[PDB]
Amino acid sequence: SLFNDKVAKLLAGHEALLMRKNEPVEEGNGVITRYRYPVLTAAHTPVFWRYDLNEETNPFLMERIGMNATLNAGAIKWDGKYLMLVRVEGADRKSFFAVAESPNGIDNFRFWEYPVTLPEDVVPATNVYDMRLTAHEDGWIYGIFCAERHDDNAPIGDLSSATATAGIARTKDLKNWERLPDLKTKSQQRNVVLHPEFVDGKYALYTRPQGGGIGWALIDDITHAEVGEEKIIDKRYYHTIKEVKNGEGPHPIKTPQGWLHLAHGVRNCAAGLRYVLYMYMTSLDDPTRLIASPAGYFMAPVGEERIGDVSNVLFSNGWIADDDGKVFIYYASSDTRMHVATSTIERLVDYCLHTPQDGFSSSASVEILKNLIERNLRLMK
Amino acid sequence: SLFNDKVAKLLAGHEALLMRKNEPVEEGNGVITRYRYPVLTAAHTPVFWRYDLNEETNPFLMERIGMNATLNAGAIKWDGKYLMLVRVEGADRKSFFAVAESPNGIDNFRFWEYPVTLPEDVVPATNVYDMRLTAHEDGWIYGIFCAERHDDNAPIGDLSSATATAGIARTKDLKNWERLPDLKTKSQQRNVVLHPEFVDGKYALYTRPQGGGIGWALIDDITHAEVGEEKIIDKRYYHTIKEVKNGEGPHPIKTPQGWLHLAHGVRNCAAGLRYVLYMYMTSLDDPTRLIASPAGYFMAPVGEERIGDVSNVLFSNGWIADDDGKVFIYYASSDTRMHVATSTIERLVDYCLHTPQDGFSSSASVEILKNLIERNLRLMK
Amino acid sequence: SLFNDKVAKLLAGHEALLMRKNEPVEEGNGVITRYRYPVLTAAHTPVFWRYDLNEETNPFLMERIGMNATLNAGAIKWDGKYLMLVRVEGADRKSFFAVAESPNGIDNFRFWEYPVTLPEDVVPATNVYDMRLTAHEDGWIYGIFCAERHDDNAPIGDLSSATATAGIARTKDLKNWERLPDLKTKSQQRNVVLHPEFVDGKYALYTRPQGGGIGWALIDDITHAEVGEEKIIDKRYYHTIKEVKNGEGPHPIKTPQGWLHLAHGVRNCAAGLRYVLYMYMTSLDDPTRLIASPAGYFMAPVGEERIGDVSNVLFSNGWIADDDGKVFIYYASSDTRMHVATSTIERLVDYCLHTPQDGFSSSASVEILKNLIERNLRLMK
Amino acid sequence: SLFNDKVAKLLAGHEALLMRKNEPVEEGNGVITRYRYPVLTAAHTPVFWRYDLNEETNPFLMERIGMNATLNAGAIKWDGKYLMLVRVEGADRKSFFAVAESPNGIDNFRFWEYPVTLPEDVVPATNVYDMRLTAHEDGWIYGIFCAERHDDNAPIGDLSSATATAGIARTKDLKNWERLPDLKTKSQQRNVVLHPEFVDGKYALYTRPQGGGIGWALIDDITHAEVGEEKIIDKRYYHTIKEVKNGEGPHPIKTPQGWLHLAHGVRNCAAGLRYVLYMYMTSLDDPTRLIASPAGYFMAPVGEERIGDVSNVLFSNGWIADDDGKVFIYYASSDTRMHVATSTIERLVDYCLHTPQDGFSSSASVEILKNLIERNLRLMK
Amino acid sequence: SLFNDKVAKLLAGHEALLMRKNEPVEEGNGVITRYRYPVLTAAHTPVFWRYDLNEETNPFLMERIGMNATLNAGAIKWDGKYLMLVRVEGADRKSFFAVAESPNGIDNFRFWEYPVTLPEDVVPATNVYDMRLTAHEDGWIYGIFCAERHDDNAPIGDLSSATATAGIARTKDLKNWERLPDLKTKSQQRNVVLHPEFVDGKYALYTRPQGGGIGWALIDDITHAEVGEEKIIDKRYYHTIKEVKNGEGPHPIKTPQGWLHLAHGVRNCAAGLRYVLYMYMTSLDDPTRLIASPAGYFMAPVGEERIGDVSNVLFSNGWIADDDGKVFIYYASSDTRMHVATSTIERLVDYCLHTPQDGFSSSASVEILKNLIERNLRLMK
Repeated sequence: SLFNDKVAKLLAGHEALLMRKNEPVEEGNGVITRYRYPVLTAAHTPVFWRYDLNEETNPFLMERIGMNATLNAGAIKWDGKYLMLVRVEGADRKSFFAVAESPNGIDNFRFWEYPVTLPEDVVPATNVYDMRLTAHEDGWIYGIFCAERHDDNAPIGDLSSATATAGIARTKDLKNWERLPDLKTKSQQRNVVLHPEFVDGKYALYTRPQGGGIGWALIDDITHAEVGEEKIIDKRYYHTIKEVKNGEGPHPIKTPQGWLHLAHGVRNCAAGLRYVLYMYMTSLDDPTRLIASPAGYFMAPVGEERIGDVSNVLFSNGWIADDDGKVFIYYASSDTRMHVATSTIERLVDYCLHTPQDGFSSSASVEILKNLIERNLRLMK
Repeated sequence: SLFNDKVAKLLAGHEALLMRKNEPVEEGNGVITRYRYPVLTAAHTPVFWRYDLNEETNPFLMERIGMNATLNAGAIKWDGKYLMLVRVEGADRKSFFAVAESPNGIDNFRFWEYPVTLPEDVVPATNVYDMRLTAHEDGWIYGIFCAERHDDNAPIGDLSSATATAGIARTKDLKNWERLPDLKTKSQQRNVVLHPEFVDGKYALYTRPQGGGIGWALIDDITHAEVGEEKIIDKRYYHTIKEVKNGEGPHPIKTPQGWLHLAHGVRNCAAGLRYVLYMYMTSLDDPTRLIASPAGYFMAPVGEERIGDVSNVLFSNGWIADDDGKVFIYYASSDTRMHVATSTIERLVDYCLHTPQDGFSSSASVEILKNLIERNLRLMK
Repeated sequence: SLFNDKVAKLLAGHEALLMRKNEPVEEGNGVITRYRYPVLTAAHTPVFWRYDLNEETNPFLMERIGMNATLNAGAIKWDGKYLMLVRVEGADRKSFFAVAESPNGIDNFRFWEYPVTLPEDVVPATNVYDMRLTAHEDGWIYGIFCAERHDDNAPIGDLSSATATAGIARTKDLKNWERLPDLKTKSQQRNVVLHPEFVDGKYALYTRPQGGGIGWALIDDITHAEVGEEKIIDKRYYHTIKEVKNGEGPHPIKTPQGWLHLAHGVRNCAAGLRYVLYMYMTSLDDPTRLIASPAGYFMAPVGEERIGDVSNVLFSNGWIADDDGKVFIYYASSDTRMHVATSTIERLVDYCLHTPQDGFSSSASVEILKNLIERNLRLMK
Repeated sequence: SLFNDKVAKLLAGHEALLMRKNEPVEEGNGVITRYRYPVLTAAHTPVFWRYDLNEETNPFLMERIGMNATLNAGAIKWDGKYLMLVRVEGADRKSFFAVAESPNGIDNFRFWEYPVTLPEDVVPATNVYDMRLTAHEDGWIYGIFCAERHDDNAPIGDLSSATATAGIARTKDLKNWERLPDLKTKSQQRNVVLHPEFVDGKYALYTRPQGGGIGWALIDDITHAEVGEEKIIDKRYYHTIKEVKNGEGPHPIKTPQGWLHLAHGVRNCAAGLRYVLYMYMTSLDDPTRLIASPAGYFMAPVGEERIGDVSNVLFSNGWIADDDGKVFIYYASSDTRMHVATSTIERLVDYCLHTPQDGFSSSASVEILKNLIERNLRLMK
Repeated sequence: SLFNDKVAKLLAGHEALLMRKNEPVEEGNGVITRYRYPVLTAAHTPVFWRYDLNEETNPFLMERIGMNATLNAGAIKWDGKYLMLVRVEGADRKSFFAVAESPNGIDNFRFWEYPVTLPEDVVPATNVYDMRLTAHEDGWIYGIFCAERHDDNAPIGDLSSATATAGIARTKDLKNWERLPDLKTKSQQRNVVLHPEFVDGKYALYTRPQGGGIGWALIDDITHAEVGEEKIIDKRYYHTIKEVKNGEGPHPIKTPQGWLHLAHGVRNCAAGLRYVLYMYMTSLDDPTRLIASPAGYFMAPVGEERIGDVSNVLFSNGWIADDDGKVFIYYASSDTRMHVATSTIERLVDYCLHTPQDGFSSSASVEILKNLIERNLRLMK
């Protein structure tokens, strides 16, 4: 029948998209390798999420639930597979979480048939987004996320003012989730991330109070989490890529040289807010102590990445490092699609350690550059 | 001569562009079909609008009047032809109206040789734009549009503050237009649209006071139009595609199931304001009563649509429904170019009736999705 | 070795990019001709600016200093060569100046091996940008630029508020620069440009106080420059391409018909600020007196130009006119890359003189258009 | 499992290829419409024809039986479907027959899971090819094909000299085939085709003895087929597209205006033999009598059709005419792949009836052309 | 200097071409992997082979010696590099030999600055071509090639009749070559190839007398080479890919399973002669005894390979097998350009051993196919 042929074609076209082999982009900077195709787009959501496949109830075979974007995803290496904890935004402008898994980490990501069911905390949330997964040494996988609500105290007709808390859930299977109480805090918090080890026998959170920058907060009890003392670890600075805002991405990776961090930085321009990624390192002995601050951005929007629902944005709240040192960086572009970039622990550490630090002025930048040119011209002689 | 050959080539290249056959995009959602090419761009304006073709007065053969964009167009089925009432914006940043006609509704749109001459109302307007055409049962074609003026009461050096009224003109031929008095109103009005039938023996306007949403106002005399009582029909809602603003597009289409509406909704993001299209239905018995509110957006910017003078925008103030049920939706992208999308009355009604309503939260969205997945997995067994 | 082969390939790929022949875009308006490729991108900076080429110190061969953009460039015809004074922005978000030279003016631009070393004035600057070069009749080449500093008087956590002065440097070789004192002024100044001739035996600056528009200021002593009397030459106007801001681009070109100017104009839209280029002419007898104001924009973003770090922007602070009348216009798109467009003095003068002036309303625009259509239809008879 | 993922990708890529929607080629001559994609290629053969899918016996997952080409196909409308009787050539250079079916006639052709099993005649054949299907009024489907054997008369070392008979098989289901005795004949026969009606109560064959052209032979008993008298119906002519050889393609279509034929014509050139398609018509009253001989070729190799294993060839032995007059022409290009072209009975009859006949010389061709030009120029005034 | 810039651009474009990274073709049959780009083309010859770079003697900078094709190349692993012994054909239609080397075997092949100087034998040759290199156990590298001369027996006016001998040269450095006497033989020989081991204490040649197929001849003294007894190892067969001619390609690779051979097979068609590659294996114990004859062709012209000076041809006289079993197959397409395809010894042996043998008829091919289908469908259940 015409209907059944149409359903067959949707399924076949979908499988072809899902199985497409990704290819590295040859042109790169030696630090990261980009890939030709996104790892996930709205079109990667299953056909049976969007269409009602029953001819009786959907004779025109049209989509009943539109999917708009797949973005800002957490990530975890899980039972030999590479998993994203995807933020999926529907046509209805709400986001929900959904696991997608790949055997190799650069392609063939497929969504689990059901997305994530996340119980509400005592106060219901309107939107939830941007989950960072942490396999904590206490044996749980934590998901720390943003739970946003309308600010019910706003001028009449203001339907845009919102508040947001750090949501905390934990799971041992990524299917059955327990919702712990939202983080208690004096300042608004976003980009809250769980450090994977106890510090002074306490849970440690990366925070972003709103604000000096990315903060560090020790938490006695994750099941009754409340920020007391808060210490800024990485600061915003005038005329850097992290002038207006910054925030931790995924939880850092432990290396013999220190904690390796991936964050985002914001500045304002004539087109709005511009988001790029940057890296920094902190000490193993004292994770609150910066030991590497390479200048500038680590990644910024290139090509297709520049354009989407919220253009001029790269964002990451997920990456995976394999035992062999290979690193898979999962980053959204323009709040619309997910990409992968690959590097190694050794390369990322070298990049952090030997990219000159920002001296904070045109003159300082020129002098660092002139020094490198001078060394190179001597060599090329 | 070299000059005459150059003129010949401009004309021939122009005819080739105008006559290009459009092709549907195969990949779609079953609700609407997009097309490969815009129906109108600035390059579609006639050569004799832009160049002085006289070698005596333009020996270099350069354009004397630049055309920048063709956008937010009204539409009407007219004497067997498919017509857009185009908003054409010159290089000078002023807009004017111009009729363009096509024999088939998806391509070969050509501008009438002269654009629209629209008399001023008592108070002259600086810019006029976004006309909605209504073949009213009183036998006139009305054009309701935005007439914008500088707010002559602004801080010194403020050359941006403006006010805008609903302009009302009517015609029986689309060439000779009578300008009626601007709509009198307490609130600023934009996106004002004439309903094509008398209601309680009065003219009925869709309004957008600035604001709760899209309003309904009965008008005793269209030749002395003044808003008295105003009733909101479709509301803005927090964390939907219509959070910050919304507005009626073209006048709705009457179906046996009710009035079928096309509107735009706005939200703010890091890149500015984001405009998408959405649909809703109201009752035949009481056009002020909503009977269908499918969740989310109906159309959002895809691909080339995402980019233009005002990126991240879809807008529509025109569509045509033929007697056979075929619907032609004329929509601008990014304030730069006009596109067509096609559907049918039956499909648009089904989309409005069976796309689940927005339950207004991530949890609600997940539950609707999980229900559809469950039905589908059972079927696919 | 693998390393040496990798270095060889970087160098060879770089030379191939640098030597690529540009091609004109056939489709144009008869005023300017665009070209297929940018004249400069971040990828045009030398390999030895970005990589440490020593295997001992960079065994992974990764970039040590990222280059982000090449934009808003000055320009000068210099010893038979076509030179841009490029604003180069590093990954660190600081800009510095660098000379790039081409034998033909449309391609094969190559950076001088070292960028520009510019001494600080008494008060150090954080960022310097957008230099306009003027070969003044006093025998110096002046560079007038923007020197930006953080406004150290801002609310706590405000790391974005800044001030900016007009920096003044001069040189006779473009390598050794003398820094004169920053321009003293009551209003903030940007887009300050040196007129190439003494006027009433004084230095003359184009200014942009922040503001009525582009101003004119006579300066007794360029080595102790201070604005006293200031006169607006070209005004901002409501609902034009220069509504919110405007500013002089490069210094004007002298023609027998008057001074030929290139400027930028800004308006606000839903996507942010939109920058286009426009032209005007002033009198030889009195350079403060406008004699030509063609309506609208001269150039606006087309295609690839629309997208970049700061989208929806064209900017120019440099052009070259050869003795034969050929004009090379160097313009940035989207704060990301440099382009060239070509015309002639005769064509640019004709464009300024015979593009109708803006009558400032939709009605006025329609009437000018209807007049041209009428002339053309008569001719085409 | 890497292997299982690999098999899954093979099947998925194959289904995507099979299901691809064909699209009409816009540019045409008003007689036939070509399509963007072939209807069949070697890649269309089932994955399970080529690969051993068992990891135990094929751990490297390589092809065990290469498929080289899908060409010269018969065709039949069968149980509401559009069927090709494909000549499939393996890498081993032998051809075999296989049914492929499509729901619509222009795409989604899929091979039946098993190819055709054809019993040998008394003398076994080395290669069998080019089957023409005829649903005869006697209630059988006949396939008349070429059965080729090495020539025993050949000298030692001559492994190329071959002979061919017309094979005759019949079936009621296209799965179980009865092989009747090879056509007995004094001359070598190829391109033998069964007319679908008895004529004078006898079976009628189109023949091609080798040679005046396409012949007509009445046969008393198809189960003991032997040509006696043969009449030439369509002749070869010096300096036409059918100079060296010609041959009937599929059996002709009956129209109210006569029998509509499709054939191939051959000429020799510097690159070898060049094959094109041509048409002619014969009388209903006397199918041996020509009633239309449009000049020249009907179709010749265009674009991708020009190249293959045997370049510069179009060949057809299959077409389908639906009740509504729509015609689907299945033609191979360059002995490599199968294409479809569409027309209607009315258009094909008009083409045959009103394309001027070949007057056989440059001067005659010029006179026909000048007469048409004269008519058109008079019209265009 | 315009000239010097032009020379610099020639060298830069050439280095870019030479250094281009090759990429594997994704779609393959599991036996061999093709690559996106040729390894060599006429354009790969050094700029200084073609242009006179002296402005005094070549002021227009045009080519003084055109290069037409790079084809039928021998190959050898040499001092850790991958070398082709290229047949380079000039515009003058003579071929000569030239070494080209690559660090990796799939790209970055570069010609040695001088081509091969090969001393004539007693009777000078007009053209020399198609060299097979054999690193023989006697410690020499032999090149056995074709040496062609005009046939003196030809009639006046016949300038095409030619004769060919097997040329024999040897070297220890691929620069200084010793020419041994041409192979003495009763029949014309071509595709003569030296086996790399003594057999019964004698040199062993693969021969192709003209003709039963590929022959085997033991030679006492390679410095006075004369064929006595010849045994045919691989035969031509009617209606296979090796019907008209066949010939050994490069010398075979020794594997634990036997000698692995690569050869070419020829058949005639309407477009001329069609050349494909095929494989066979012979016994280690007795290299004259066939132990594997996979049916059909191993590789045939695909895509761009189909077209060139002599279309419809693949040809190979060179391949390299590394210690790790990786195999690089160097094959010309259409006598015009050189390609690489990769496999492994294990895969090639499996291909030869488990591709069913040719049963020599359509019915046999069908039976082999139906057996595989049956196995797969049972599996797929």
